[PDB]
Amino acid sequence: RPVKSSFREGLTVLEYFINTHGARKGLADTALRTADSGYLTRRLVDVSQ
Amino acid sequence: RVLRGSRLGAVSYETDRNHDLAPRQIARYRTDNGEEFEVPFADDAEIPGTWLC
Amino acid sequence: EVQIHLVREVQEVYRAQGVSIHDKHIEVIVRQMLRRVTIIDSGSTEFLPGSLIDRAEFEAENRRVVAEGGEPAAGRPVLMGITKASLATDSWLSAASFQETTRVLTDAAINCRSDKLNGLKENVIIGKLIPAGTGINRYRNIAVQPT
Amino acid sequence: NSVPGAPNRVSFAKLREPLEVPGLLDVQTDSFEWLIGSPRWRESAAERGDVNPVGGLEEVLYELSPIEDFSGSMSLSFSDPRFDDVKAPVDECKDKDMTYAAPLFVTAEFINNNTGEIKSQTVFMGDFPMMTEKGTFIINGTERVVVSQLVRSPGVYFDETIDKSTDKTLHSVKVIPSRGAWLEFDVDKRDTVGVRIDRKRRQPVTVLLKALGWTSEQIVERFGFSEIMRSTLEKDNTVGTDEALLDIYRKLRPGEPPTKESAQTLLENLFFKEKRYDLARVGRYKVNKKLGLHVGEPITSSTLTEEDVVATIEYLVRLHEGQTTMTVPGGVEVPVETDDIDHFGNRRLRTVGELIQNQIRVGMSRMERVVRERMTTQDVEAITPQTLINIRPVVAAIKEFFGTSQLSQFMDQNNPLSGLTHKRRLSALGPGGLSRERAGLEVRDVHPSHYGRMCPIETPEGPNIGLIGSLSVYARVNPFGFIETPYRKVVDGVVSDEIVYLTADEEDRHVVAQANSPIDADGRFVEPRVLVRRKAGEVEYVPSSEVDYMDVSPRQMVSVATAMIPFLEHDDANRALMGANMQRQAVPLVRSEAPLVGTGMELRAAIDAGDVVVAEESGVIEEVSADYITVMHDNGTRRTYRMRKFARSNHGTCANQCPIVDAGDRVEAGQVIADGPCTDDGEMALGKNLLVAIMPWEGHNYEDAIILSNRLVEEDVLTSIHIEEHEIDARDTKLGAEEITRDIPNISDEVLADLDERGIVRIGAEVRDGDILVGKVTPKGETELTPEERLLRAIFGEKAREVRDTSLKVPHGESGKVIGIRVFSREDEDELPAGVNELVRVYVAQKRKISDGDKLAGRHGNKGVIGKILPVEDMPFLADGTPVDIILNTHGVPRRMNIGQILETHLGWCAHSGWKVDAAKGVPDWAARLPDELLEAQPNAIVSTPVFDGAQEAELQGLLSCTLPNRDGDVLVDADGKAMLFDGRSGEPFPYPVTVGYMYIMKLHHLVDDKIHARSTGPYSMITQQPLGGKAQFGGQRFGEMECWAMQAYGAAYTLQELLTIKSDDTVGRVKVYEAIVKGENIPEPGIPESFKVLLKELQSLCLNVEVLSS
Amino acid sequence: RQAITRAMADQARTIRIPVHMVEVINKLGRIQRELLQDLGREPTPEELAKEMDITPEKVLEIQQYAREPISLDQTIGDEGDSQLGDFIE
Amino acid sequence: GAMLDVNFFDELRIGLATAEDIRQWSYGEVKKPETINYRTLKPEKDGLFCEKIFGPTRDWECYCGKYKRVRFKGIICERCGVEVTRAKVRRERMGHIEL
Amino acid sequence: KRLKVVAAFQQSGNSPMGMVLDAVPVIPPELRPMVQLDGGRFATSDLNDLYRRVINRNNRLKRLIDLGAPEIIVNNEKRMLQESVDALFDNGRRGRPVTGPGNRPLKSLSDLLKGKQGRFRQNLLGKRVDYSGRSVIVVGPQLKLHQ
Amino acid sequence: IAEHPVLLNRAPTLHRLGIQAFEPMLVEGKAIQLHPLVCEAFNADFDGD
DNA sequence: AGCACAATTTAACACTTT
DNA sequence: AAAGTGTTAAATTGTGCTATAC
Ligand SMILES: [Mg+2]
Ligand SMILES: [Zn+2]
Repeated sequence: RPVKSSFREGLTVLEYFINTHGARKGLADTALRTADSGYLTRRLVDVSQ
Repeated sequence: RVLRGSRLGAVSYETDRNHDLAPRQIARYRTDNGEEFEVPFADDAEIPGTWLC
Repeated sequence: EVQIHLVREVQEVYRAQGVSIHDKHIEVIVRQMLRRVTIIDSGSTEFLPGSLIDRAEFEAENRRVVAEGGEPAAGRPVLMGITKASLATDSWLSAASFQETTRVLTDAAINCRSDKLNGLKENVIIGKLIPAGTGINRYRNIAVQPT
Repeated sequence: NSVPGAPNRVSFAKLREPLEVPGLLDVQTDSFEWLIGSPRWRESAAERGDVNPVGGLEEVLYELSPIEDFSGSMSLSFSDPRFDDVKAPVDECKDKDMTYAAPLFVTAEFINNNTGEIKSQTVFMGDFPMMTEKGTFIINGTERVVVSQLVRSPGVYFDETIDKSTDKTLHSVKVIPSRGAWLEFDVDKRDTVGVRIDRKRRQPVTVLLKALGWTSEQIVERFGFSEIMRSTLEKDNTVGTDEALLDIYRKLRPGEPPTKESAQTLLENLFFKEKRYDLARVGRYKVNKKLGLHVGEPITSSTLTEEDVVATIEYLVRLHEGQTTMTVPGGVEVPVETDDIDHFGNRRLRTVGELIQNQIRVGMSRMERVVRERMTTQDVEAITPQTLINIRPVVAAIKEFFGTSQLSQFMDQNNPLSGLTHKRRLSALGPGGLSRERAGLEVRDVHPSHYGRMCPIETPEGPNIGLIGSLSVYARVNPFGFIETPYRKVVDGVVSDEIVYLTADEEDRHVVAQANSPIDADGRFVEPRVLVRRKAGEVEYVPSSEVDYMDVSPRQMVSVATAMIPFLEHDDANRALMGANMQRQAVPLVRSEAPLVGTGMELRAAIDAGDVVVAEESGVIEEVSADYITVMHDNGTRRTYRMRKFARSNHGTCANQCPIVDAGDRVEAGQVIADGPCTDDGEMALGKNLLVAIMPWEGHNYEDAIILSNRLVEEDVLTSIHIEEHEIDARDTKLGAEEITRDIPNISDEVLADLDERGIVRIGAEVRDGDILVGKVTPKGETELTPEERLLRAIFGEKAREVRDTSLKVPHGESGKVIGIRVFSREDEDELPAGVNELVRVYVAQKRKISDGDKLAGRHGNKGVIGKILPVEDMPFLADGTPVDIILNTHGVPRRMNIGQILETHLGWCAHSGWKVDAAKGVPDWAARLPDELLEAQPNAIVSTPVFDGAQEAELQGLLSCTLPNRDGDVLVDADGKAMLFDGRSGEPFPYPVTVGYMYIMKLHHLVDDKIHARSTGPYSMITQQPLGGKAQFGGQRFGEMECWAMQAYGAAYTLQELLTIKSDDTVGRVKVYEAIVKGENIPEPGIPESFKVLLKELQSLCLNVEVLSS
Repeated sequence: RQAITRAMADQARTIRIPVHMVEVINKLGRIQRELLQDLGREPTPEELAKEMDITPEKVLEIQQYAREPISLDQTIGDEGDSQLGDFIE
Repeated sequence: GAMLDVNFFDELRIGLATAEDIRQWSYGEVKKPETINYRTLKPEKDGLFCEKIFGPTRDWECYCGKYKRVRFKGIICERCGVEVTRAKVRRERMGHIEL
Repeated sequence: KRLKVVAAFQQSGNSPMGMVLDAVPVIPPELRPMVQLDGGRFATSDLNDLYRRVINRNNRLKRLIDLGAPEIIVNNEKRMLQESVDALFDNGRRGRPVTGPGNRPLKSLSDLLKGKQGRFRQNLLGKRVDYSGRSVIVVGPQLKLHQ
Repeated sequence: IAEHPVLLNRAPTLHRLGIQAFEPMLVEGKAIQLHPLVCEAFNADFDGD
C-alpha cells in the first residue's frame, strides 16, 4: 500500500488496522521463541556438563 | 485457606535409647516349603504354635 | 574441517544480530559431538558393528589387541547431535533424568548397567557435593593451622 | 448527548454519526430471552424475518417429542414450556447464599394407541437459574458470567495443498458435522481419490458411489468431464452394490460377518438416520449456501441428505480442474473456490443461550433413556406421565454446568470497566474448542474480516494472545451465531441512511468505503475517488460509483475498553494493547475524580455496565439519605432505591454507592441518580488528574520507575478501601461437636479482650496479624503427655484440657477494622450443608494509602512502580510555588512509540487553565475547522477527543498559544508546552525548560502488601517432605533447574548442597540446623535427601533391583 | 442378580462397608429420592427419619458414612501444574 | 550393599528383579483388597495398610495396645503380630502379592 | 538389533526369566497415603485403586481355579489379571486407560517418573527451599554496588 | 544482619549472573531496593518485576 | 498440532516351478 | 506363458517434546 503516515501526525483507520497484523505477529513470535530457547539451553547444558 | 490433614497416628518425643530394654527370646517357625523364620517375643509371653510368617 | 564448518555456521547466525560470543564456548560444545566412532569390522573384541563407542575406549581396546592376536576394530569418526549424544552417556541416572525415562530405565536394567556418580547431575540428585569448584579434593581437603 | 443528566463535555469531533452506540450488554441478554422465549424476542424475531420463531427450550422439546418405544403403542409428548416467578429476589440471593432461580413447567401428554388416552399433566421440571438485569447469573450466592465461545461452523470446507515431491496440487474436502462421523474426499499423490470415511485409511469414490446404489453408466454420465473419475473407475476393480457393501463393511468394522441388514442399513445409520449424524441448523444453512442447493425453502432437516453428498464430489472434481462456477441440478449456480477455516464467515459464536441449550439437551438425553426404559417394565392403565418422568439428570446437568466449568467464570469486578468487558468476551478455548498449547499461529493473528467484529487491539498479553478477544461497539450476533456489523448503503454516489447489518460472508461480495470520507451535504463524495476495502482484504483506491457501503462511524473496529483512550492513533499497537488491558485492573479510589480529557465513551460505559443507580421513571426526589432515595413519580406511587454501602467485591475492592441528587430535584427517565465505585457524576473515573513533569530527576525515575509527591499521601488522593472475608465453621466430628465459645484452651486473658461472650469479635475492634477472631475449640479425645509436661501440670496446678484449640486467626501480614459479622446457625433453620452446626464469616476493612512498590499506570500503556515518595519541599515547583505531583521519565517516551501520552499532557494543561481564541478580527487559520464553543473555555473544563476523530496536531499548537493566566497575569507554559521549573532541593532553576502538564493516572491492583512474602520455617508437604508453595500457605521460593545451573557454573558446591538437602529434604538435618543455629554452634554436615529414598521405592515397586553399593 | 449385587456391596468402595450398612444406605437414598420427587425439594434429616423409622441423629450419621474419598492426584485449578497433594499441609 | 544408604555411595547398580528378590524385600503378603476400617478408622489386617506388614501407625505402640513404651523395642506383640518400633518405617517397608 | 539384546542377556549375570512376573511388589503405604482432611473427608492417593483391582482379580482367579471351571471363564480371568497389572505398571499404553470418576485417567507407577512432573524434573532436580522470600523491586540509586 | 550476605535471584535465570550476592541493609517499606547498575545483569526493569 | 525419527507394512521386483 | 517366492523400497504407525517463576 504502504503506511504513509507517522505516529506524530497520527495514523488513519485503515493504516492502523493494517499495522496491527505485524504488531500482533511479533508478540506471538516472541512468546513462542522464548518457549523454544529454553529447550535449547537445557539440551546444551545436558550434553556438556 | 490451607487444609491440613493427617494420616492417623502419633509422634512421641522420648529421646531414643539403646541400652536398657526389656529382654526378648527368639522363636523359630517353619512353614510348609521348608523355610525358617525367627520371631522375637517378650519373655512374659506365651509363644504360640502357629504363626503367619 | 567439520569443526571449522560448525563454528562458522553457528557464529554467522550469532553475528548477524549483533551478539558477541567467543568461539571457545562453541568449541566446548562442538568437542562433545565428535567424541565417538562407529564400527565397520568387529575384529574379535566385543564390539557390535554399527555401534557408537567412545574414542578413548576404542583406542584402549585397540591397544590391548596387539597382544593375544592382532585384529584391530575398524571405526570411522561420527558427528551426532546434542540429544543423541546426551542420551548415549555412561551414567544411567543422569540420562534418565533428561529424556525418555521409560526407555532409558528399561535398557539400563537389561544391561545391568552401573553408575559411578562422576558428573554433576547425579551428585545434585543424591545430595552429595558436585565435583567442580570447591567440591573437588584438592580444594576441600585444605588443612588450616596458625603459623 | 441524549442522556438527560449528563455533564456538558465538549467534543473535538469533526464528523457526525448516524447510528448511536447500542445497548452494550445485548450480546448476553438477548441470547437468554431467546432461550426462555420471552415476548421481547417473540416480537423482535418477527420484526426482522423469522416467519415461525421457536424458543431455545422449544427447540429441544420439539426434537425430543414424541417418545415412542419399539412397541409403537404409547407416546409421550412435551409442550409449552413456561416459567413461574422467581423464588427469592436478587440481593437476598446474595445474602443467604441461595441461587437466583425460577421453577419450570412443561405440559406433558401420554397417549396410548390401543385405547386412546389423554392425560396431559403439568410437570415441574426444575429450578432453572435466571439471568439478572445486568447479564450475570447468581450461583450459590456468588456472581458468575457465562462467556461466549468461538467455534468453527459445521459444514463443507475445501482446501488445497502443495506437496514438494511431484510438485502438483492436491485439493481436499472435509464435511464436519456436529455429533457425527467425518468423511473426506481427497485427491492423492498418484491420480486418484481420497474417500477415507470415519478415518479408516482409504477408499475410492466408486466404492462409496456404487455402495450408494449408482449404476456404472450414471457415474460416467454425471461425472463426464471428470478426467480423474473415469481413471478411478478403471482402476477401482469393485463392481456392483453388494460387492462394494462388503468392502465398506469389512473396512469399517473391521472383520465382521456380512449380512443384509449391515449392507443397506449401515450406510443409512451413519449419515441418514438423525440420531448418529445431525449437522445442526447452522450446518444445513452452510451447505445450502455453499453448494447452491434449494435456497428458496425454509428447510429444517438436520440429517445429511444423499444428493448434497454427490454434489460435494462434483465440487471437488470441478476444483481440481480449474474452474469458477458450478451449477447443480435444481439449484442456483455458485462460485468454486477454497474456504478459509479462520474466516469470520466460517467461525461462529456459541453465545450464552446455546451453551445452556447444549447442557439441557445432554441432560434430557439422559432423561430420555429412563422413560422408554420404564415404558416396558410398567403396566399401563394407567401410568400418568408423571410416573414416567424423572427430572434428576436435567437439574444435575444444569448444576454441573454452572459450577465446575471453564465457560462459567467468576465475575471480574474491581471497577465497572472490567465487569463490562468480562461480558462481551469472545474466547476460543474451552470444552469443544481448541487448547492453549495445541493452538497454532494461524488462529492468533488478525484476519482481515475482524474489522468491525473483534478488536485487534484488546487481547490478553500472556500465553493467550488471539485466543481471547472482545466484541466491537456496534457488533451484533446473528440468529445462527455469526457476527453482524452495520453499514450505510450508498446509491449513485449518494450516501443514504438505510443501515444494513452485514455478516462477514456478504461483506466481501460488495465494496465498503471509509468513514472519514468527504461527504458534501447530500451524500456525494467531494473527491471522485474514495478509499475502499475490497474482497480479499485489499485496500484499493476506487472511483466513487462502485462504492455501495460506508462505515457508520470511525472507531467501529475497536472495542469498549479501547475506545476510552484519548489519542489512540499516535500509539503503537503493543502499547495500546497494554493500555486497554491496564484499564480493567485499576482499583476504586475513595474520591473518584472524572478525567479532564477523555473520549465520548465514558458516559455510556458507566450507565450500561450497571454499577450506577439509574432512576426508572421520571419523578421528583422526595427523600435522600446515604442508604436510600425515595422518589415520587408523577402518577401516584413512590419508589425507593437502596444504595449498597461498602459491599465487598469479588476481588476485595470496595463497592460504595453514594447519591448525587438533593431533596428537591426533578429527574427524568434514565437519569443517573447515584454514583458507583469508579464513577463521577455518572461517567467513568478510574484514576486522578495529576501534574506531571517529563524530566529525569536524579535517577529515582530510572528505567520505568515513577516518583511521586507527598501530597498524595497527606490528602488521600490515591487511597483505596480493601475488604477481606474470613470464614470458619463448627462441624460435627467423630468424637463429638466443635463448639464456638470464649472458653479457649491454655491462653492468656490479654488475647481475649476483644472477643465477646459468645465467641466472635466485636464490630469495631482493630485486629492485627495473629489475633483471634472466632473462638473455636474442638474435642480431642485422647493422648498421653510427656513426663516433663505431666510434671509441669502438677507444679502449677492446671488440668489437661483434652479439647484442642483450633481458632480462627487472621493470616500473616493483614490487619484493619472489622465491618460486619454474618453468622448462620443450625438452631435457627439456616441452610447449611450436612454436619455443619455453625458457619460464621467476618469482614475486615483496610484503608490502604499509596506506597513505594505499588503499581501506577497511565492510559497509554505507560506504567511503572513507585520508587520514591519525595516530601513536598524538595520537588520541582513552578514559578507560582506549585509543586508537581509525579515525575515521569524521558527515556521511556521515544523508544516505545506511545507519544499520545505527551499530547494528553498538553491538552490536559489547556483544559486545566482554559483557552480563549481571540477572533476579534477573524477566526484564525488553525481554528477554521474547530466547532464553536471551543473558541473559549473556563478553567477546569472537561473536553473529549474521540478515538479516530479528535484534536489534530495543528490545534494543540493553537490552544497552547492561548493558555489563560492563573491568578496574576502570568503565563506559566509557553507555546512549546514546556515550563521553567525551580529546583526544590538545591534552589536554583533548571537550565532548560521542561514539559509540564496534567496526566490522568490510575492505581493498579498490583499492590505491595499482597506480594511481599518471607519464610523461615513453615508447613511441609505430605509424600516428599519439601516445603509448600504460595502466600496462602507459607511456602518457599522454588530453587528450580536454571538456578542450579547458575550455582554450578559459579563453582559454589556448598551453597547448592545446602539449598538442596538441609533446607528441603534432609529430615533429620532440618531440626538439627535449627538447634545448631539457636544454641549458636556450627551447621552440621548434610545427610541424604528424603526425596531420593522415595525414588528408590518407586523404582523397586517397578520390579527393578536398584541397589546402592559401597566399595 | 444376588452375586452381582453382593459384589457391588463388597468390592466397590475404597473403604469397605458391610452389606447391612450398604443396605440401609441404599434404602435411605431411595427414600430420599422418592420424597424429593413427591416434594419438589430436598428433604430434611428429621423429615427423613420419619420415613425410615429411626432417629434423626442416626440419619446424618448414616449420611456421613457414604462419602467416598476424593483423589489426591487430580489437577485442581486451570493451571494444570498443581495437583491436590501439593496443597495439604 | 548398604540398605540404610548413609553417606557411603560408591556405585548405584540397576538390574532386573527376579521373583526371589521380590519375596526377599517384602515383609509379608497382602491378601485382602481392604484399606482401612470405616468406623474405627484403623487399618485392617492383611490389607493395603496393615500394621503387621508395613509397621505401626503410632510411635512405639502395637495394634492391640499391650506394649506402648520404648522399653520394649524390636519385639513383636504375641497377640497382634505388630513389631513395636518407630512409626516412620511405614514409609519404607515393602510388601508383595503372589499371582 | 537382536544381537544387542541377546548379547545383553548373555554378557552380564542377567537372565530373561525376570521379564515374566510371579510376585508383584507393593510400595509402602506412606508413599500412597490416606489423608483425613478436616471436615472428616478422606483422600486416597490413586495407587490404591490399581492395587485393589490387582488383588481383586487375583483372588477371583484363585477362587475360580479351586472351584473348577470351564476354560473360557479361566482364560477371561487371566486376561483381566494381565490387563490389571499392565494398568498398574504403565497406564494407557496397551488399549484405553483405566479411568476413575470424571473420565480422567488414573495415575500409575510410570506416570510418577515421566514428564516435566515426574519425580525426576519436579522433586529431584529442583526443590523448594526454607529460609527464603520474594518481593517486588524498586530502584535504589543511593546504594553502593555491594549493598 | 550486619555482614551477612543474601542471594538475589530473578526468574528466568538465563546466564550465571542472574544470581548475585549482596550485603543487606534495613530499609523501611515493602520493596527490595536494587542497585541501578546490576539491572543489566538481571535484565530487570522496574515496571513490576 | 506438529516436528522428527525409527519400526513396521503394500507393492514392485527378478528368480525359480507348473 | 501362469504361479508363487523371497528380497528390496515407499507408505504407515507410534513414540516423545514442546520456558520460567506468582
Ligand atoms: Mg518488566
Ligand atoms: Zn498388640
